[PDB]
Amino acid sequence: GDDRELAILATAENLLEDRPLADISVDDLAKGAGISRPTFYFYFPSKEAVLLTLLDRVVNQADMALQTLAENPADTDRENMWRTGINVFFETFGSHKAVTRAGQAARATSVEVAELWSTFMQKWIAYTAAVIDAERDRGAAPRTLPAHELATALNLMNERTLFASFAGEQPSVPEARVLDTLVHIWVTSIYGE
Amino acid sequence: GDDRELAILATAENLLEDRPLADISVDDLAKGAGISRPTFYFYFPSKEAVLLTLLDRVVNQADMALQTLAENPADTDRENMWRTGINVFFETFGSHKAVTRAGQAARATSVEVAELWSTFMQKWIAYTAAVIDAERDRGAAPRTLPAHELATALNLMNERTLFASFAGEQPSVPEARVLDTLVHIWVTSIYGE
Ligand SMILES: Nc1ccccc1Nc1ccc2c(c1)OCO2
Ligand SMILES: Nc1ccccc1Nc1ccc2c(c1)OCO2
Repeated sequence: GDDRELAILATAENLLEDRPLADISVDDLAKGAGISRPTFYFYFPSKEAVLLTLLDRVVNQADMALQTLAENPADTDRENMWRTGINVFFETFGSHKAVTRAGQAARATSVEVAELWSTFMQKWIAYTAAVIDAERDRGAAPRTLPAHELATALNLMNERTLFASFAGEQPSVPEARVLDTLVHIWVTSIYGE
Repeated sequence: GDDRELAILATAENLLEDRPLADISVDDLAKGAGISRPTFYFYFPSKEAVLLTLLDRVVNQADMALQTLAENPADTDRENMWRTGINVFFETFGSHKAVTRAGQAARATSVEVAELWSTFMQKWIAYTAAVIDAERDRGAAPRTLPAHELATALNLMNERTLFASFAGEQPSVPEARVLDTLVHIWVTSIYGE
């Protein structure tokens, strides 16, 4: 049943908080989920497919929250609008730091994980660019850089900066400061002449 | 002699243009350098030490060029000053795309490579922050974000964006557009109120 599959995923996420995926065996996942190794292979072909599934759930959680925001504009200024949107990624991925860090490392080694991340980044960049274009059309932002190129760089900044903060990398922006830092750069670069 | 060592490094850089380091054997490096496998081990303990040495030369090339710029201000406006500096990284790493891509992937697997990159990033962020602080002290830039946090995010943006462009990743900014894109974001976020 789905319960055994969910047990595997819950075990994987918890074990990923203490060691990398290269330090997790299929027997570890089976044992923590209360199943045998052959039973595990009925639900997943590999431990990498387990991570892929975990990462897919996290990215779709962030995507669905962003869609929710897009359909219900909040009644605030332009700065808070961008902050509320960037915060979706801050909170969703910040609530799944182990899966986030694991998925970032797997991008090099897994074509499926690299394609998953690329597909969602393309979608989020396209939406960012559409909002910038709307702001220009209504006269609220100046026509400076091509909107899509600007949106690409800003989203890549968020990816790199958020993930450095969550991993505690050196250098990084402190996690308590990263939202204000990113919002400042987005707002000045989108609305500055 | 150094000639054999330089032959190994030249062979490694050329072979890294067609396949990753995990597809390069020590016998490949020895053969292309005109030496035997035991002779190779006299100069390097592993193929990863060869990449580490290649990456060290590239990062020191960029660092030394930036130092040169810092000691000889160019007589231009503020925008061109930032552009000339960002261009150091664009041109140095863009001239060594295979070593750059290899070194980025090795950051996950090599503590020495991760420490090398972290040390130089900290240095470049500190210098960026010092320039921002000077611009504020002279009244040319507003006192908005903490200069060091702003400098951290902007340098992480450049790292991620430049390397996506050089690797041809999807999404990325076209290489012919990435300098203008980065300069716009730096200048608006440093001087915008
Ligand atoms: N302005 C706005 C309007 C409606 C929904 C979200 C936003 N902000 C937003 C959007 C997409 C984003 C992002 C922020 O950061 C990454 O992608
Ligand atoms: N304004 C300025 C003055 C003197 C030298 C360089 C710059 N620009 C600069 C500096 C450091 C950088 C950078 C640009 O990008 C990465 O690190």
